[PDB]
Amino acid sequence: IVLRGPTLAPTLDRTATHTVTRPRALGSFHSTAGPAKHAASIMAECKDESR
Amino acid sequence: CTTGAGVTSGFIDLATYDNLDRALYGGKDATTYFIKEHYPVGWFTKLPTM
Repeated sequence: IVLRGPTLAPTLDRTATHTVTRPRALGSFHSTAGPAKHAASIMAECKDESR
Repeated sequence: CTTGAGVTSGFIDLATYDNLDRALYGGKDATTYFIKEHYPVGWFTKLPTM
């Protein structure tokens, strides 16, 4: 009778189970900030020519 | 690739955060959208009458 290496099929594991899909990592590179500021304009209360 | 804008390209907008955005948005007590608070109302019914 014919003799040969028996064929064994691996089993177990898990394929396409409980898809998560969360690989994103937040963060990027762009400009830092802007150094801008302003004062409260200029007030003027003067009349009568007090020298 | 031009087809990668499915979920990306919004991270740059989120990261574009400054002092004006601090003053306007954010905060421990700041409310958020996508959330609605439900409160009970009275129980009643209506119908037309002669």
